[PDB]
Amino acid sequence: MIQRTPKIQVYSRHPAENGKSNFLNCYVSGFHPSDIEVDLLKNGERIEKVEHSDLSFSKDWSFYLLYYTEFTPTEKDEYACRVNHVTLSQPKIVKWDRDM
Amino acid sequence: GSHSMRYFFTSVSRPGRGEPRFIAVGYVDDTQFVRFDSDAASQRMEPRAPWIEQEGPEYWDGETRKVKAHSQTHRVDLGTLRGYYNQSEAGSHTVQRMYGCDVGSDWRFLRGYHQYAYDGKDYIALKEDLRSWTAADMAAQTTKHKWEAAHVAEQLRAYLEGTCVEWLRRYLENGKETLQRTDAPKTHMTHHAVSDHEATLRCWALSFYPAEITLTWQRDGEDQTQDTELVETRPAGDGTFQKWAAVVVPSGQEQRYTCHVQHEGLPKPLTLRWEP
Amino acid sequence: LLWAGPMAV
Ligand code: NA
Repeated sequence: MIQRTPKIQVYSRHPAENGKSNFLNCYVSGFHPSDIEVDLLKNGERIEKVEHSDLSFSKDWSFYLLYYTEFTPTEKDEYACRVNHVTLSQPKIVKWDRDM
Repeated sequence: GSHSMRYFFTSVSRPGRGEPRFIAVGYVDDTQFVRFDSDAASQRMEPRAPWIEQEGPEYWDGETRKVKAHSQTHRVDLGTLRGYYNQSEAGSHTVQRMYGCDVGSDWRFLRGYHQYAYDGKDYIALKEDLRSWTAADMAAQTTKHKWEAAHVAEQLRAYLEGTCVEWLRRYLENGKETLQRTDAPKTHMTHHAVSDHEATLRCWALSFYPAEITLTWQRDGEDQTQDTELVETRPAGDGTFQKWAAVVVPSGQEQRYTCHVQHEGLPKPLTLRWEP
Repeated sequence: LLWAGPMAV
């Protein structure tokens, strides 16, 4: 039984501008086994209208998933990705930095 | 340049919770074109790119027929493997299969492959010559021998060397508008002071296809991994990819640092420099 | 196109 902890990236599809429609992505990669829970958060409350690509994997057999939701960035609002896997002793929350 | 077609299959057992999860997806290069998920509504093999939608009912009925066969095979394998290793019924276990073919720039056959994994680790692989097997351990030698007895490599080889490349060419020609493109990376560089003495330079590659890219930082012409933060290449979700590479530099020495970029879509490798 | 010959382990 090999176990691998997810690598996590939160970023947007397009360069982020205030008040202008975009996609917020959470990319989760390099994990094993495949059961993983992933949420996108807006000011800390979960966003329902999120989509995810079909499970795949790399040459080393670890899995990967993109989750993504349509959104408009604003001054006030704070976006984050919450990930849970059996490798993590508690949910890892990764914040959206515009430059990252 | 070089192209490929690949299918990936994941089978996950569900202790106490009935039938195993089964997922399959097809790719040409870095573009997903088909899928079958056991939890989805359709229980059919479904299009994911627009250029596979134009294949008839004969194709969909057959791929559905065949992916359900793959599904049944992995259903069987999860239980067989559980016995081969004498694992209790309590734990979920994972099986993975990957097979496919590479064609070169003339679209003729370059290589073929077939790997199979259990619990995240090699179980059995077809060797490069497409004619024999490599078995990770004693239980996988059983498999090796069943698959030898029934001469599976000969029939798999024919697939990879024939059917696999014929259909890959078909898909490349049908989806030419999206599959035979290289999008050059859009590069830019950002600057973030840390202190009065150090600063971060980040080199960005955006909107590129395929995903294969190289982003390296150099100092006075020399390789420079020390102090370099490098994210894994990531999907944008519109079919292009993104990446960045960073370095921490002494303030007022920013011009010593160059960012080099290598991509299929670029005539010459790039070289960028934070100019003020 | 998928392969029609997968065999059990
Ligand atoms: Na064989």
